[PDB]
Amino acid sequence: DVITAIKAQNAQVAAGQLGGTPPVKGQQLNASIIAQTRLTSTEEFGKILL
Amino acid sequence: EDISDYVAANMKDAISRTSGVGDVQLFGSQYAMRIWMNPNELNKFQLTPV
Amino acid sequence: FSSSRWEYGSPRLERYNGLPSMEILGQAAPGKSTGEAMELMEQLASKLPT
Amino acid sequence: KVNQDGSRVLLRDVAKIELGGENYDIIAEFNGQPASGLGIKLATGANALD
Repeated sequence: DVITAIKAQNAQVAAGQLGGTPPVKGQQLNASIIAQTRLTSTEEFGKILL
Repeated sequence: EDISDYVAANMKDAISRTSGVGDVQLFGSQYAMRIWMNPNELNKFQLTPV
Repeated sequence: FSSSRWEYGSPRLERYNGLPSMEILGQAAPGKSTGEAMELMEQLASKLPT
Repeated sequence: KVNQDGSRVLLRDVAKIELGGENYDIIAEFNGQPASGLGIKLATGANALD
């Protein structure tokens, strides 16, 4: 349960984009979406809920 | 979309695997079975992209 | 939950250069050799389906 | 799925299904006319004109 919850919280995921590849004719802005990011410190690892 | 598929499904394979070609950057992409989901016709049946 | 059917299929599929291709092995003739044995064979395939 | 009713749900319903284009990033115009191309990049110490 320690292991399973570790990779569940300490994860880097690749999400899509606002105004993607096949767009709607008239799309103005194109931006990438960031969801989860890899935990960088000892404090952030301490806050991993089980 | 129709051309770039054909040029890959008839021509590109014979090039990339011939006389001393480093890499063939083709202009487009070959076909794929694209499944364009709808979140509302997806919410209606209690379904998920998963 | 299953259906049982007898159906024809190939036990040995072969492909030449990424394209599906069946091989045919032949001869020259007791008289002529290669130069004509290959030449007549060149357009026996040219005078059939696209 | 099938529901507790008998009504069948199949991809066609939930998602629009079209054939083609694995990615929609690069498109080419030959004099404005829609076209695909084959861009060959050289190896390292190859044979150029040959």
